[PDB]
Amino acid sequence: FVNQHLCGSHLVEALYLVCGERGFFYTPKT
Amino acid sequence: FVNQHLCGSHLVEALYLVCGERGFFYTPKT
Amino acid sequence: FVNQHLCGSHLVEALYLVCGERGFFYTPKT
Amino acid sequence: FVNQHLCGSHLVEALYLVCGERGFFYTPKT
Amino acid sequence: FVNQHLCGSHLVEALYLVCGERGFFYTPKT
Amino acid sequence: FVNQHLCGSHLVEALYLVCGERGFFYTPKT
Amino acid sequence: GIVEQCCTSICSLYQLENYCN
Amino acid sequence: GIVEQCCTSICSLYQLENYCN
Amino acid sequence: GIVEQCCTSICSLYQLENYCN
Amino acid sequence: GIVEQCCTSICSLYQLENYCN
Amino acid sequence: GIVEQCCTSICSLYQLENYCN
Amino acid sequence: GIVEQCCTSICSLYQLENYCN
Ligand SMILES: [Cl-]
Ligand SMILES: [Cl-]
Ligand SMILES: [Zn+2]
Ligand SMILES: [Zn+2]
Repeated sequence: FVNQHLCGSHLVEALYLVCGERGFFYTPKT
Repeated sequence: FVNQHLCGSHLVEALYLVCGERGFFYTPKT
Repeated sequence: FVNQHLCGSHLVEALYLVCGERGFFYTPKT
Repeated sequence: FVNQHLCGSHLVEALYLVCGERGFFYTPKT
Repeated sequence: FVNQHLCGSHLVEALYLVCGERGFFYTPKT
Repeated sequence: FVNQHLCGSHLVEALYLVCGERGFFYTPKT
Repeated sequence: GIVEQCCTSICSLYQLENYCN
Repeated sequence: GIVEQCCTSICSLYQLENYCN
Repeated sequence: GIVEQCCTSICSLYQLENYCN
Repeated sequence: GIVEQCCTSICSLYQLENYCN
Repeated sequence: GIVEQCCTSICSLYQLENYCN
Repeated sequence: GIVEQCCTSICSLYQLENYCN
């Protein structure tokens, strides 16, 4: 895998991919 | 607004939209 | 709901979500 | 080019691509 | 068709649309 | 990580994520 | 949960807030 | 309309222009 | 308009809702 | 190929690398 | 190349079509 | 955090994997 530059919903996308069935928590600063 | 079917990566897009800076948990196991 | 920062196709995305069955008109300047 | 099945948020992505700055109507009621 | 400004995965998106069944090769510089 | 079903534009998103700057071939004919 | 409410079944934008932190 | 032409059935990029303003 | 405003500043779901048919 | 491995069937992130250049 | 050109300037669907297999 | 770091610098899939439930 290569390193990522992920902004906005593309982060949640990558998170979705990575986590799949477990899901994830999306937690930004402020 | 509306109710649509929101599945998978589209679900988390929608959560991203709605929640934004509050952030969210995507917990498909429930 | 929180306020959005939406550029390019992410606008049409948000519009799709928001409008669902009614759909919408995407109308940029020039 | 091609013909594929274009549904929902993918349809409006594609419209976004094709139409762009002309903009478009997504009118699922027809 | 109008001209596009496509960055990151939005390129691969447009490529997917355009190429459909043939698919495509995504080949960035470095 | 996980195994999910990755179809169509989502497949090429995922390839984009995984491969990135290596790039990839999407060859649905195989 | 969310997948049943929102994907299997249908859900509103307001329901999707249920899953905000 | 577009959903029948493009989702239910299949459509070309040129057809999708039908829905440009 | 809506397009530029979401992208240059910010944008409420409620404003976007003006753009539903 | 990839569509059978990844869409029809299921696949891992590591398998998707199979399709990197 | 195509990648940078779409993202640094602009990019026709017709140029992208060179990248179909 | 992860959010800003992916967007302001860069971001490994392995770091993102810390954010799975
Ligand atoms: Cl889908
Ligand atoms: Cl963007
Ligand atoms: Zn989809
Ligand atoms: Zn984007």
